[PDB]
Amino acid sequence: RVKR
Amino acid sequence: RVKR
Amino acid sequence: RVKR
Amino acid sequence: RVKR
Amino acid sequence: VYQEPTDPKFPQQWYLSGVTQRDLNVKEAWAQGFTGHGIVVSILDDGIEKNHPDLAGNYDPGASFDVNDQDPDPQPRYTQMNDNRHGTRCAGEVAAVANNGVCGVGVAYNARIGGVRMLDGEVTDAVEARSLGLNPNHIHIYSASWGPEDDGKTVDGPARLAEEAFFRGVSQGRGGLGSIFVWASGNGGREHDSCNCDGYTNSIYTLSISSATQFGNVPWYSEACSSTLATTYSSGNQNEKQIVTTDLRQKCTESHTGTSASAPLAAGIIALTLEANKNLTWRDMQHLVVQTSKPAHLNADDWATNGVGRKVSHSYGYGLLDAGAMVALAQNWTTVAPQRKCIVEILVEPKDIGKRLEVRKAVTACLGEPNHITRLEHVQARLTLSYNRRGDLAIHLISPMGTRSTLLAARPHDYSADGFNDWAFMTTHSWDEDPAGEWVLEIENTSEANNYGTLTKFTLVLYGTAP
Amino acid sequence: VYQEPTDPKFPQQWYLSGVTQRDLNVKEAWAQGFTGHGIVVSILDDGIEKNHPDLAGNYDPGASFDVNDQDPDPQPRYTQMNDNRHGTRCAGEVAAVANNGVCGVGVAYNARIGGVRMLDGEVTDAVEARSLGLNPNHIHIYSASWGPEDDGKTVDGPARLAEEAFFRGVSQGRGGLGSIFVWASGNGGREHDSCNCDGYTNSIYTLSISSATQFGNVPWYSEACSSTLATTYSSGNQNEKQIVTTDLRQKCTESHTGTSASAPLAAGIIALTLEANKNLTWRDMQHLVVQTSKPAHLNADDWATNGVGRKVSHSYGYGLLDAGAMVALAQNWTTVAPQRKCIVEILVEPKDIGKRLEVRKAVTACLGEPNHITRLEHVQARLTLSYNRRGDLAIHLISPMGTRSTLLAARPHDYSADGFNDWAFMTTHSWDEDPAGEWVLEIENTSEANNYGTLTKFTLVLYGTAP
Amino acid sequence: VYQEPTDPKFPQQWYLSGVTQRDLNVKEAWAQGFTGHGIVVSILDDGIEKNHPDLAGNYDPGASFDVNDQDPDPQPRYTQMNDNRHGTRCAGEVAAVANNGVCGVGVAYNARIGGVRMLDGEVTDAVEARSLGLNPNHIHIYSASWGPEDDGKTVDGPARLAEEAFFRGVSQGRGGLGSIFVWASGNGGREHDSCNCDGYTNSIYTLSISSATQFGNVPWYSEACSSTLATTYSSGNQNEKQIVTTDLRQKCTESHTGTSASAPLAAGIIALTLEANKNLTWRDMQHLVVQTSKPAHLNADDWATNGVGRKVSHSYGYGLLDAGAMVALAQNWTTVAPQRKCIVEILVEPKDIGKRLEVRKAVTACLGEPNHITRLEHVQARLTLSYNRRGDLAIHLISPMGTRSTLLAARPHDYSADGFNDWAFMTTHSWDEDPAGEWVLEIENTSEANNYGTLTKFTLVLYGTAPEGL
Amino acid sequence: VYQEPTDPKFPQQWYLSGVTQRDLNVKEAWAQGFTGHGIVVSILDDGIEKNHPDLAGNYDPGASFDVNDQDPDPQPRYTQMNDNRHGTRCAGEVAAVANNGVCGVGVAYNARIGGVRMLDGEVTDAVEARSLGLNPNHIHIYSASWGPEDDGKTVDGPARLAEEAFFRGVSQGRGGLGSIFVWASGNGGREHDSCNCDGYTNSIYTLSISSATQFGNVPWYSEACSSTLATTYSSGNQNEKQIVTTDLRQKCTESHTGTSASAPLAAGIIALTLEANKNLTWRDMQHLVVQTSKPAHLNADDWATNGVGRKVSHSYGYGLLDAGAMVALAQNWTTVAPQRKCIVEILVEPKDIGKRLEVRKAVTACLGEPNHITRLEHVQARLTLSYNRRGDLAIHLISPMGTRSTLLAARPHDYSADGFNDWAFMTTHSWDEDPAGEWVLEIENTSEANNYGTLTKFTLVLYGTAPE
Ligand SMILES: *[C@@H]1O[C@H](CO[C@H]2O[C@@H](C)[C@@H](O)[C@@H](O)[C@@H]2O)[C@@H](O[C@@H]2O[C@H](CO)[C@@H](O[C@@H]3O[C@H](CO[C@H]4O[C@H](CO)[C@@H](O)[C@H](O)[C@@H]4O[C@@H]4O[C@H](CO)[C@@H](O)[C@H](O)[C@H]4NC(C)=O)[C@@H](O)[C@H](O[C@H]4O[C@H](CO)[C@@H](O[C@@H]5O[C@H](CO)[C@@H](O[C@@H]6O[C@H](CO)[C@H](O)[C@H](O)[C@H]6O)[C@H](O)[C@H]5NC(C)=O)[C@H](O)[C@@H]4O[C@@H]4O[C@H](CO)[C@@H](O[C@@H]5O[C@H](CO)[C@H](O)[C@H](O)[C@H]5O)[C@H](O)[C@H]4NC(C)=O)[C@@H]3O)[C@H](O)[C@H]2NC(C)=O)[C@H](O)[C@H]1NC(C)=O
Ligand SMILES: *[C@@H]1O[C@H](CO)[C@@H](O)[C@H](O)[C@H]1NC(C)=O
Ligand SMILES: [Ca+2]
Ligand SMILES: [Ca+2]
Ligand SMILES: [Ca+2]
Ligand SMILES: [Ca+2]
Ligand SMILES: [Ca+2]
Ligand SMILES: [Ca+2]
Ligand SMILES: [Ca+2]
Ligand SMILES: [Ca+2]
Repeated sequence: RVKR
Repeated sequence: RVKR
Repeated sequence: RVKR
Repeated sequence: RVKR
Repeated sequence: VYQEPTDPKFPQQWYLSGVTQRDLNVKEAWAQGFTGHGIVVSILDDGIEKNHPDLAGNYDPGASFDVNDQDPDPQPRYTQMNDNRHGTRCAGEVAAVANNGVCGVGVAYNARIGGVRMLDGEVTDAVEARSLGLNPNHIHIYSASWGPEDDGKTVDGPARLAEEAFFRGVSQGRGGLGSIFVWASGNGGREHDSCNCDGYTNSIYTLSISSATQFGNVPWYSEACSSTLATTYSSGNQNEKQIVTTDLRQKCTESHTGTSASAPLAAGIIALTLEANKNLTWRDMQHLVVQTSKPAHLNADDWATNGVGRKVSHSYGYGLLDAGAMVALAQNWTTVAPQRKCIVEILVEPKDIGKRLEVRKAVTACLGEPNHITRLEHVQARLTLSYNRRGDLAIHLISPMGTRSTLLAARPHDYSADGFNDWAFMTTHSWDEDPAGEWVLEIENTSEANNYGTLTKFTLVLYGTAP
Repeated sequence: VYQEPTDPKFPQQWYLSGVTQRDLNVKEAWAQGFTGHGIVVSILDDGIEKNHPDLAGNYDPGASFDVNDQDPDPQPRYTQMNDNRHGTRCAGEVAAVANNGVCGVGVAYNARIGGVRMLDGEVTDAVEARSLGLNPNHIHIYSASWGPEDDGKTVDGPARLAEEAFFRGVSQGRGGLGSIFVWASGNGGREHDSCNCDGYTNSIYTLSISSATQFGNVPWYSEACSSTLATTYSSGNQNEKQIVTTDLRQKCTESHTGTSASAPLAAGIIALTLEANKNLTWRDMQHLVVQTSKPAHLNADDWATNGVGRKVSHSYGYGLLDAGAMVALAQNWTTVAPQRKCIVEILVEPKDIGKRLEVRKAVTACLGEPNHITRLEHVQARLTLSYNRRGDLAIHLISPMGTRSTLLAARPHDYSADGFNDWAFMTTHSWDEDPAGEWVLEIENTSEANNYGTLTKFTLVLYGTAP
Repeated sequence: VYQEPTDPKFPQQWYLSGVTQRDLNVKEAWAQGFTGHGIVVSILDDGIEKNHPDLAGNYDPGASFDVNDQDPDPQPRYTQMNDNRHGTRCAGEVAAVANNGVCGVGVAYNARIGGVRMLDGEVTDAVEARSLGLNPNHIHIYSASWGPEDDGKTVDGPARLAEEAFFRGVSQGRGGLGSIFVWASGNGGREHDSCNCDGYTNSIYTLSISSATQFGNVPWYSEACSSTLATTYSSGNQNEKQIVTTDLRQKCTESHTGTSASAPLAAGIIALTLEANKNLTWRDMQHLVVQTSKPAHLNADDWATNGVGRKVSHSYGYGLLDAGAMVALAQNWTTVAPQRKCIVEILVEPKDIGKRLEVRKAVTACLGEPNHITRLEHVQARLTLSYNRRGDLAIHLISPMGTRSTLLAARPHDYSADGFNDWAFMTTHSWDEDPAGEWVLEIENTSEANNYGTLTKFTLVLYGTAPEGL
Repeated sequence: VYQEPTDPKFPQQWYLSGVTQRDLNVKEAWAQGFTGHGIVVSILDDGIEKNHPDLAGNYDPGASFDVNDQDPDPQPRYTQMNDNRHGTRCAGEVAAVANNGVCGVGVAYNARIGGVRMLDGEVTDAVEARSLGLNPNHIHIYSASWGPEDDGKTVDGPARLAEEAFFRGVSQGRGGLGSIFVWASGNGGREHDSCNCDGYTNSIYTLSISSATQFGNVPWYSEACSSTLATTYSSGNQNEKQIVTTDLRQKCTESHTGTSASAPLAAGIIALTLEANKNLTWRDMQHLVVQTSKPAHLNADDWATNGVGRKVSHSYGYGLLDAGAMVALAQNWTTVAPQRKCIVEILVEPKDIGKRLEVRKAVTACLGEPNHITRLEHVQARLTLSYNRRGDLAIHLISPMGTRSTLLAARPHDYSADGFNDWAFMTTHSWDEDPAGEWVLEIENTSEANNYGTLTKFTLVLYGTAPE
């Protein structure tokens, strides 16, 4: 999961 | 799926 | 692996 | 495959 | 004052009214005026012979549909072998017409009965979802006597849309009180099958029902598991009576067998309970079953008392259903507090299963959080593991109050090397216990073979309430 | 008269208010007395600097938690590259304190703001489920600026527990009105990523929000898709202004970028809307966004008018959020009718996609059934297909009223041979249209390559209401 | 004058010597003086009861090891069900001691027998590699009666290290002559399993052996496939005799069954052949089996004559092993010419399988190149395809000389949607044929179901030589 | 008195000989009478301009083939941009004709040179296998200047048939002495690529060769890794000279660059070595390179001395190739003892990586068994692990004698979440050391992100010989  |  |  |  | 059914086969319905006072105690409920009036039940199976002389009177087009043929008529497909008599037999057990001089009577002989033809074809996810979600506000109780193959080799459950249907029905059905899903626990006993490997019976949204023979023994087809909630009588060995009900071609049978006979009988009893109190939620109903089910007279080698003093068995759940007690307790029932859900990740690293593995963890059950639980309802042990011979594994979960639930017993026919992927083994045995304390997971190789594997995830999900 | 914020950087917050009417039109909502009072918002990210001079005043411990370390303190982990500043930046945009002489102000500067630290570690299913379901009755709005890899190659979404959390929150959150989940649509624009391949943004339970540059252009990081609902301003090219907010180490930044800045701004606007009408359900809120959003001044090459006369774009959904209009319509709003769900199996028999495939089907939208729909909300096209080079596919769904939704555009970096397994491409473009009529699914190989594959399942799921 | 074994159970060893002559004809080899002297055989299984009264005399610590416990002692682990008796039973069939008044005798009763305990635990790639490569210069023959699950649903074979072990052993074993790997073809008959889905039996480095019942019928457990090379007698129905051998706990059994009894019997016969000619290469050995095996008195519904006049069956390979003939032809045998390997890409462009697919290609077999082949040995049809229900597929390969090899027959229990990834179906049926000409690959859906899929790669790999002279 | 080449560009070939004694010391080999006579070298690339004025004289049809077109003519496909000039440039470096008044000369200017056209199309497994296994008994040395993409994000190696070809060639090639496969280590330096993620260079069957600039620095394109064996000069920065060779369209270039220029130069030097001793096995050759390569005048920040006193670098292997020394040592070389292979399972019981993981294991190196090893050759650390951000990992292997090999350095562009599946990281740094003792595997997250994963398998495979 990557931060946006 | 099988009847019982 | 199974024996024969 | 790429040439070098 | 009250007069018992005059139907020709009622005397043969030993499980309803028997001078042995070893039955479902329905007569006591009927006498109090509860027979199913105003309650609607639907049989999810291979169809219903709606024109059957003992069903027509209670047939309800609104509780029926043919999902296999995308049509409103649930009439079964007739065959030389009458392969599609399953649904009709179940219908009769729930609401066969009473005092009409035909066959016998159903537990809720004044309830409306419908049928959903959905097993006579490819049973897709969409088909199950449409069946489980048919008329959520007209049908109160759904009775399903089917599930994944009972060969003792399979692990399967509802797919995406069916899973949604279950949750949707439990949340929005019956105007928000929740649809009631009654399920047959399985006939894979001879194969040593475990009903915790059946995602339908293992679901918290369903009341999984097992069977007991006329003489109170564990039927040969019975599957043991910790997710079963209660029991109802059914067929047994060659010397024990069987279930009487409506059969295909407008006939009457006295030889209906298996857990498929148990589920509808339970649906009928639940129908009586609803008439006695139309405002019971899907959870209220499970609470009633847990409190009123009688273990007495049921023979099993595993009756154990849980942390709150109730006797529970992996073969019978909390025991035999008691129509009289159900109806009695329903009338004075205060709907339960809102359902809390406490999710707790147990592992900090992968554990080698090897020959034996024990995982102990102190659980606060979300203390200090909105989902804090002090009185348990359903408990799920979500495991993700790899093993070379699945059937050789035996898994147990022990609650802080010492209740040991067998999440999975050995399945000699299961040779799968696929393990489990986030499979939620569910136990009803710790119902009402305080979850705070140390929980223990036990995984063991019941075989002498040198098997191997790894437990990569163990999530304990606690459902319940706070004061 | 109403007095605008006196904060030093407020003038720099061009998107809240500017000489030009190219803003979120929040000032008009503030003037009407709506600033977030009584509303609680939680940022699901890498933590929140709770003692930040511009956040402390609105900080709410009850809307916070550290799921990564199983502790109540959401303080972020400090590193020299300020890797964990993400959450703090989002918090400030929602509720940075106003008129305190520090930095700028949040959209809902009087709301309470909390943070859930859940991205600084392994983001497991259980972690997401505990985060999404944290204090369902205290937190009104959840803002999530994260999702699966935006490399334009992945297809991923919530797992079992998170999926449950979403539905549970939407059903039971806010005392039954439903939790409001605001999501950032994605930053994979440069990779030609599609947000329909992101199960969080593609979910019907979330309001997926995209971005627009100061000059009203499609940002370079923007991903197009049919599941996006609305847009808010954010960063753009080197000549356009960016977002002003609270940064780690008690600092103030004027360079927050990406869709991560858009989601919290939307959450703030939704917070104002809730103050104006605390009884809005999670669906009511999406209806308000659809009706009040404005396409005006947002440049795109795909603005199309749907069957009910509204302009929609795959880059902006229904357009830019309008705080004033949102708040205005919220006051005179009647909660929508109960949600119906119509499941329709379009094809169960396989079809070769080859170079191009078109599937047409006449749909009655459950006419004559309880789930009959005449006014659409979300539409899911559930596909199961196999293909050799996934990224070469382009999938479109056309509604009976002629609205053509691009379910999937080509993704040049996606070389997967895994296809799709019951993936629910979702479109918001047919909102309010009548679903009765002929639907058309289009699948085409956008490449000159010799690709091949088969569409094995196509289930159309319609959500909506009947008059 | 040759006096046959006096062991108590020798008369019951009908397959070694029978009054009907329907046997492995080993007595003829023994009479010529070949009984295994100087030959070392190792059983790769669950261990060997080295102190067994009928094994101790021939036991060889040097041909033994316990890979499961990383120790030199191969003693099996005793359990109530005698689960680990497999290795001991196989050992006895190869080299049970003769004329010692105990049980019966092994085919090569004067050979040295060892055992490798490697199945009693997790059988990892490293475990298989260490087993296959144990004492390459001391052990001549390896006998392996095991393989992937015989459920008729699986496709599996050696992994990286094991694959290396196989080639390394075949290249460097026995001082460069090559280790000889004998394999049991499989017991998944009842499940309609195919041994071409077993990478061990399907390997060109192993001599895959099948079984035949006492009355010459296809046993109920027998798996059919084109990679099988020869056959040996074994158990059958309730009315047919079984194999006599050494059992756990120093006992003697008359009921050993399955292809597990056939492989060691073949290893014994191969041990006699090696004594007769210690310089045979791993390939020479396969050539001898092909030339001497007898299809006589073996019933099957698929006996077909190949392009060089030999009868071949998917149930028996080239037929029953003949110890006498083996030994006879081995003695003054001329080692075969260097092995050539011709790789030919048949299809680059994908191909829809649908209901039926036929791929025809003219092959020159590397004409004008160093690997030009005019005399075939092993043939691999390397396929990479996707299909929705694998078990419904039936694949055939037809050589230019008209020999039709069934690469894969339908497997009703195989529901996999995984297809095949560069799986090398192998056929021994075109041995010695000239590969030049048109080859034909046939893939068909044997079901009435609407299945679908694509053949994305088909590489034909030909192994063989070129008729020289000097 | 031996007379050096008179070719017009020979003076420009600073790397062959240029005073300064800062070169490959080839002249010394030539003077001893070794120039490649009787040796055959094949270039596996995009084809060879067989009619080139500086190649025609040594062209060998027998060491050539066009696998892309299934034809014997290896002529390159001409295009406006000269895209397929790669093979020809490599050919010239190995055997450009000498004293013919054209361009320069190859290291083995009297050897026969051939070319295999196999890169100009879909490079399938079958294509690589047919190329690697072309004329095993006619071609002595194969030179391959290509490999998986050098973007610093990929992990790829030979497939089934190619893997077989490598082993087959090493076992049966050259009448059993073994084909010699020379490989260019890679040009992904700028992307921080690691050549241990390249199954061709990481293979024990190939001599992976790296580059050094004219001034002895690590080139900007250079990839570091423990599988590299030796180095040869090549291009560098804007101020350093480059390689002189034959170019497409019968031209001559003085600007050939990258590791692609290094591999063929090594092949030429290996050709001279073979003339000096035609009986060297594929392993013998690697031993010669290890013993004679010079680290002197080659700058690097990681020169470390191994357990047997030799200096090794992840940028240069054992150092710069020395033609003179190679040829000298080859002459009286005794072929090495049989190759032993010791397989040891370090763990099959999963272990959490987290921030850092250390696995220590006492190894007896198959003591008491036929594969007992007391003098190492190649060492493989076969790992199977899962991690969320692969490029953040750094893996090290330390031998009992303290030699620390970097199996994998961080690759900032590698965001894969696929981990490694039985990937055999190989190190040549412990060559000749005694493997008995405690080995240590180190896996660490070089990033500050809270990364996670699991090491599920670690198999140490030791290659080498028994005491002597
Ligand atoms: C596998 O292998 C092996 C081996 O290998 C080898 O082989 C060879 C052959 C080659 O091939 C090589 O290369 C290789 O390596 C094998 O084996 C082998 O076999 C063979 C057979 O075939 C053999 O031979 C044979 O032998 C015999 C003898 O025996 C032997 O042995 C013994 C013991 O057991 C001993 O004792 C002896 O001695 C011998 O020995 C030997 O020796 C040798 C020398 O020579 C040596 O070398 C060796 O080592 C040894 N070993 C052993 C074995 O031991 C015999 O018998 C025979 O003979 C016969 O025959 C012949 C021929 O055929 C002949 O001859 C003649 O001779 C003459 C003289 O006399 C001559 O003349 C001469 O010439 C010259 C010219 O140069 C001059 O001119 C002069 O002057 C003159 O004189 C001629 O030429 C010749 N020819 C020819 C062709 O050559 C002889 O003679 C004889 O004959 C006979 O005789 C008899 C008597 O006489 C007769 O009988 C009689 O008859 C009459 C009538 O009239 C009557 O009937 C009576 O009754 C009778 O008795 C007969 O008939 C006859 N016949 C005929 C046929 O003719 C022979 O020699 C060998 O040895 C072997 N080797 C080994 C190593 O072992 C095997 O077989 C195989 N296997 C399989 C798988 O096949
Ligand atoms: C190489 O070995 C051969 C034997 O095959 C021998 O006759 C020859 O003299 C040897 N030459 C060299 C250079 O070692
Ligand atoms: Ca009746
Ligand atoms: Ca079951
Ligand atoms: Ca402020
Ligand atoms: Ca995205
Ligand atoms: Ca004996
Ligand atoms: Ca098999
Ligand atoms: Ca020249
Ligand atoms: Ca590289």
